[PDB]
Amino acid sequence: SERPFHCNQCGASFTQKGNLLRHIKLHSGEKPFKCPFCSYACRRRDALTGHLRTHSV
Amino acid sequence: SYNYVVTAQKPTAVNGCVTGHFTSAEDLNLLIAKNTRLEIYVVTAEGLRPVKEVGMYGKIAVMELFRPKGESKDLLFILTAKYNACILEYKQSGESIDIITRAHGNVQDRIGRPSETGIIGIIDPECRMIGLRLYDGLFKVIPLKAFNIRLEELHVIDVKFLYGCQAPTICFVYQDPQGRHVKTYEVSLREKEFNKGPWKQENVEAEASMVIAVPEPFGGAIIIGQESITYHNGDKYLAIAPPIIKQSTIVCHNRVDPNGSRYLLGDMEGRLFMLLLEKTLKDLRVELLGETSIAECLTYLDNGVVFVGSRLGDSQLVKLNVDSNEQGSYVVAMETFTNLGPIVDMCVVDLERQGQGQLVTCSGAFKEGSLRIIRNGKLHIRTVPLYESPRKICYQEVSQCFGVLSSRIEVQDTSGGTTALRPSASTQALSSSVSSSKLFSSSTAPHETSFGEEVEVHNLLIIDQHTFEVLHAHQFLQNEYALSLVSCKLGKDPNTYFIVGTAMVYPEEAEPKQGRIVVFQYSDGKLQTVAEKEVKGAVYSMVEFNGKLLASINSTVRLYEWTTEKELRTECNHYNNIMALYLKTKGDFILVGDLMRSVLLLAYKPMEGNFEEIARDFNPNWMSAVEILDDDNFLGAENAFNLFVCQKDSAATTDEERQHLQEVGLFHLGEFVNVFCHGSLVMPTQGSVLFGTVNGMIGLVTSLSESWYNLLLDMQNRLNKVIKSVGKIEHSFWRSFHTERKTEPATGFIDGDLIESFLDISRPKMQEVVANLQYDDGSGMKREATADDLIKVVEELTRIH
Amino acid sequence: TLHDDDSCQVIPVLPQVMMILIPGQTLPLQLFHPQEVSMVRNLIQKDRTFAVLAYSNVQEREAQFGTTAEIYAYREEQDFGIEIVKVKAIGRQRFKVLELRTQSDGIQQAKVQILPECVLPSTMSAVQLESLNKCQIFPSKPVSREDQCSYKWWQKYQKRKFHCANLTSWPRWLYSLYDAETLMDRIKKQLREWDENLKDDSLPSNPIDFSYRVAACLPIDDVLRIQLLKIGSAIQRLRCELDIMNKCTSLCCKQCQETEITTKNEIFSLSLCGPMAAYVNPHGYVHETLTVYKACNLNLIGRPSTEHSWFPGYAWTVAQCKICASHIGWKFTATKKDMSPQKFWGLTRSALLPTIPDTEDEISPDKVILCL
Ligand SMILES: O=C1CC[C@H](N2Cc3cc(C4CCN(Cc5ccccc5)CC4)ccc3C2=O)C(=O)N1
Ligand SMILES: [Zn+2]
Ligand SMILES: [Zn+2]
Ligand SMILES: [Zn+2]
Repeated sequence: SERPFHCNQCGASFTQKGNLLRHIKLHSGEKPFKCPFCSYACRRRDALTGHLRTHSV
Repeated sequence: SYNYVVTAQKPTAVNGCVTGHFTSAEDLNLLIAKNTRLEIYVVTAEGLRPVKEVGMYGKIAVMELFRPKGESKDLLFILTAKYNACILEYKQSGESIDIITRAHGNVQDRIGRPSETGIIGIIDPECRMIGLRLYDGLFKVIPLKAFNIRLEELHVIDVKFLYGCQAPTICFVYQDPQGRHVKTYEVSLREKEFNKGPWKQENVEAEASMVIAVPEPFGGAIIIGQESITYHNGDKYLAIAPPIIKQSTIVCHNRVDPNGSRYLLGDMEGRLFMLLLEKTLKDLRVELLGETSIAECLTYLDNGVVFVGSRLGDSQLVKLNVDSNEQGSYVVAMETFTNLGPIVDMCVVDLERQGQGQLVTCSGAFKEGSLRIIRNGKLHIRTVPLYESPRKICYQEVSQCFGVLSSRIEVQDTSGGTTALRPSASTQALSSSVSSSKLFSSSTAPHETSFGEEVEVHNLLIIDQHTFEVLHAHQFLQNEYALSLVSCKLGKDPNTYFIVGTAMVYPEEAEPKQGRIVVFQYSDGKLQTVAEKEVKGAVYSMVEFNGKLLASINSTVRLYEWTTEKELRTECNHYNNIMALYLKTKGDFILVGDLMRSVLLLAYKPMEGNFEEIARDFNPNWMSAVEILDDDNFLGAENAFNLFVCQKDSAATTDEERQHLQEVGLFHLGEFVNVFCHGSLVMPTQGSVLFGTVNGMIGLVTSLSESWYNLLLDMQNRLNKVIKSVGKIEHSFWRSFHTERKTEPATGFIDGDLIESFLDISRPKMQEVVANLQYDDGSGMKREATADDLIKVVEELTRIH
Repeated sequence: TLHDDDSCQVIPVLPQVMMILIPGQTLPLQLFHPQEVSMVRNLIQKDRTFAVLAYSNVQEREAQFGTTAEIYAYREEQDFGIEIVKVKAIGRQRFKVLELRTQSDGIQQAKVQILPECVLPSTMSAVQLESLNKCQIFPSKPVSREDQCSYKWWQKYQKRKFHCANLTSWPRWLYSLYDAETLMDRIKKQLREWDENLKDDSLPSNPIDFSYRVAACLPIDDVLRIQLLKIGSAIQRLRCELDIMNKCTSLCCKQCQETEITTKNEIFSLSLCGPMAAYVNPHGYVHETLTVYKACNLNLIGRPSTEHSWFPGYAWTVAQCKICASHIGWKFTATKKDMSPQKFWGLTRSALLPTIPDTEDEISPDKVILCL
């Protein structure tokens, strides 16, 4: 609970390593509407929804 | 591009005037400065004897006469705007009259910051040396090699040579970060350095603007500002504050008597005053003489006659009567000289329906505002005074009348309203009207109006094309500035309408948030308001575009259609990254440009009802007017009294760069162009574009073939060797494209003035020039040039203006 | 030392220097590679000039122009055992990409043509009457806060200097939109809303350097900064900056572009440094950080920390976009009660754009986006 996992860009303190890696990846970008299943990123948030619905089925 | 430019009408604006003994020590001469033209007149009892008019390869900036040590007569000093200097001596050789260049040279330095108060050229009374102030902190001295001296005072207002000193001494007025003060400086040629001035006054009025050194009996210098007129001669100090001067700043002067007892003063508005010395000197006294045209330069002639040099209106010859007239003035105008400048707009009309074409300009400013009717058959001039400021013009044949945007000055009274300064055409209208608009009456805001200063009110005048009488005047709204004007028919409606673009200007709001386009129809002596269309910006320009109206709103270009309901339907639009100020069209193409030479070329695609960006070119420089030559070439004017033509990029092996425009035409005209328009004044060359200037100069530009251009190029180079050049200034140097720091040789433009001068050289000179030139009459036969072939070609080329 | 105009020059290229430099702007740089030193360790003898680039799509490495930089500071050690090397660089002449040589190791050289600085005189030099050249100069300026707060003084100014503009087809107040002194005043009226530092001495009179000082204080895009460098005319540069300061006010997330973060009204200058300044972190990451009073639509990450805080007395907490979770900056919270703003926010520019407010008024929807 002392958060010794700091991000070099923003400074965010995290309590476990693997949580920090999830953070530094969002710093980069590349249309940051990443679908967790397939990894297809989308340029907008509404096109992700239409893309997300093809993913459940 | 291959083009030809020629002067059709010499400049009429008067930028300088001096008197002296130039043709002989006993003869009395009058010298007139007209931009590139210099005139010599002789003072007669009845008036002035015209003698000689010449053209210079330089823009005349300084002109002063002097009498050199052991010389026959007065000699003349001239400095051009391109910093070429020349000294002239009047020469008569029997029947031949010649102006010889006794000495010449250029005084330019590569590095130097031109002073705010411009070029100043002065000569000491002994005629030992010439003083020049071109750049701040430096002072060139010519006793034509010259040397500079350092100046710690970096903001000189005015400086003159002192009378009666041990060595040539200068006294100047400067502004330092602690006020405005006067100072002195002595000159030592043997040292090529400064010596201490005889006196100094640590303070002077905050608006000191004029410095005049009084001759040797008095000595010292006269200092003039808005409120105080002071005299200083070491420890002698006088000061007066007459009331008659606070209305307008003193600007131009002249010495009346060689003993130095009387001076002339003119204001910015045409009032002419006399300075009288009540002589040691006891006191100073000022007297109003009358009202004249706004004077650029003044000269006391003789017999109580004074010459009025005017940039804004006609020059005048006036008498100075000992008694005032019934209106209170001591001055009466004896004779006026036609002045075409300034030219803010013009149009071409074949009034007699003879296929001729007459030139009608909106010229002058303030009470000198006027329309000028130009008739060829050489050029005939008719003057119609308007007594207010003309702006724009267009011709409507069906009504046989002109539309003119006009503006008059009024001052805030104390009665709530405003009062005009003088009677004008807008107050002498047979019929009058003021539009009323709830749409712009909806503007409710604070508007603290001071009550005792100037303001501009704009008006639209309708005037018959025969009598030039004020038929109708329509006054525009408060804070509304009249900008654009066009006359044409729209859509299926066969009625002809006047369309006016306006804008609302408020003193604390820079970008205009508001404007109007108002369509008018003139019927049975009355202007009927047709429609009202509010836009959120200034309506800069409007152009007829094939049955439709193309309009510019700030940086927006909008095309309007004519509804069956007699209204405007917004069809399409094109947004530009620059302010769409200049607007010219031909066919379906659209050229757009800003004030800073940013060019933008569009083409309307009828199949999709919108515009496509064809090309673009930005080159930061002040642009004054632009015009289309043809589909592929366009002509513009850009500061530096300069002209330019840019090409549509023929066959660029670069798809993304076929939208880029090169630079195939550059030319130094020597005049500031305000408006271009297609037309010719008469019944091997292609195209025709007339243009008017601030100095009233008028030229014609037409296109040439590559062969025609190539032929004239070698002829010009040949003629530059044989033509006697004023001050020995090279035509290549004169017409060189010139900014305040750059210089590049001109190309693509033939100086038609220099071409036409071929006919006035002696016949031996002609044969000498034509020799050893390969000739092509067109298509067939390349041979040696014939002395005759050029001449008869040259004449058929002269038959354009 | 500065290279003559249009000169064909060959300049090194510094990798990982990812930004767009505007002439005169100072740049502190954290070095770590020996090659970065290997370039500087020789460059410092003695040129001290490289070439900051202007990448448009750096992932594809799309750059077309840039700004020469002059390394003006360089001195560093290995204190507490860590070999630390930081330099202060400053930009000079703008340039245009021609050829480029990625040498053995990195060593990207830059075959380049210098970009000329285009100076233009006033609008009146042509038409101004030789009789009134004495009347050009005014009885100076009052340098005050009362007849500048009032416009009556400036109206007479606009009236006089363009009195002879009545000889053109265009009236005076148009040239007011091209008067450098007027445009400077229009900016001399907007940043007192933002900063309390004295404009008078701090700003340069010359518009050339004054245009670049405005350009290094506006939180704008990487791409906006680019075509801002294509502008040779300082006048055009001012109008472009101006119309930006008129339209481009409220700032959104550069990545998602669906979340209005803050408005230009919320900007404020904490210190004399300015509202925006370049700050460094302990790992060599440089942040052009803007200071704003209030921001919204952000989530905080982790607990606040005073570690390496750029504003002593405040604890920063990471802030990221509510929608896309991209980094927007930090929330700075005061440690003590006698701290002035207490909660001054603070955003990094590279994720911001003071975008055109697409006004959601059903009567004022879209409008016109003339980026001049
Ligand atoms: O206000 C601001 C905004 C944030 C910005 N920071 C701060 C910052 C610190 C760290 C790490 C460096 C490594 N240590 C290890 C350590 C742990 C405990 C004690 C000492 C050292 C943790 C912080 C990484 C990135 C950033 C970053 O981007 C900045 O400098 N100032
Ligand atoms: Zn992070
Ligand atoms: Zn997906
Ligand atoms: Zn986002």
